[PDB]
Amino acid sequence: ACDYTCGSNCYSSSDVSTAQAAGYKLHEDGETVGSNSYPHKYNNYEGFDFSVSSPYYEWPILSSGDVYSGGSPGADRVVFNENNQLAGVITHTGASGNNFVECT
Ligand SMILES: Nc1nc2c(ncn2[C@@H]2O[C@H](CO)[C@@H](OP(=O)(O)O)[C@H]2O)c(=O)[nH]1
Ligand SMILES: [Ca+2]
Repeated sequence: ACDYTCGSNCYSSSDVSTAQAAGYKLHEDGETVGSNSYPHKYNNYEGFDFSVSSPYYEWPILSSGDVYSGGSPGADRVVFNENNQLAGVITHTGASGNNFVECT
């Protein structure tokens, strides 16, 4: 069973922890990767009711299982905060335009 399901993409808790660790490391070092500069601030315009405090940062999680290093980030993202706490897993899949919906 999937711990998080983003459209057709299936992720386990370890998939998320691994992606999150990479994104947080970059955040701590003040570095970014890719043309859209990840990780970067996630404003939560969608208004998700996250259990942890802001600020939030978004970082791509790939269905291939690899850690994001550049190029297309796909539709999925892990959202973490300043204390490296997982806020949630979100996706562009099933959402209009560049909006997000939560992975179930
Ligand atoms: N939909 C949405 N986009 C956000 C939010 N906060 C920041 N963004 C940025 O606006 C764009 C929406 O897809 C993305 O930038 P990026 O394309 O540079 O990665 C995304 O990172 C938010 O809360 N909602
Ligand atoms: Ca996996």
